[PDB]
Amino acid sequence: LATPSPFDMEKMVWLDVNILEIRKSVLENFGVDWSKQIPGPFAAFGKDFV
Amino acid sequence: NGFTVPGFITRRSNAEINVGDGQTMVISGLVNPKTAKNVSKLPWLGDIPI
Repeated sequence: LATPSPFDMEKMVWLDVNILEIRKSVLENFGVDWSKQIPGPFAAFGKDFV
Repeated sequence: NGFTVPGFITRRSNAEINVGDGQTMVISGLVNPKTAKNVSKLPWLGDIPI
C-alpha cells in the first residue's frame, strides 16, 4: 500500500568557469623598394635595295 | 531591400533546479573585462618621452 514521493530532491551543483585570453602582435615594414624590371637596349635596321 | 531585419542583444538562462521554501538561488552570473590597445609610431622618434 506504500506510495512514492512526487519526486526526489537531488543535489545541487554550482559550476564556475574561467576563460582567459591574451593576444600580442608586432608589424614592421621598412626600407627602400626599387624597380626590378626595366627596359633594355633596342636596335633596328631597314633598307630598300630596289 | 527595405524590409529591415533587426538583430538583438539577449541575456537568456534556462535552468532546472530544486530548492526549499522561500530560498533565493542564483542561476547565472558573469564578469567580463575586455581591453585593447593599438599603437602606430615612427621608428625612433616615437619613443622619445612625452
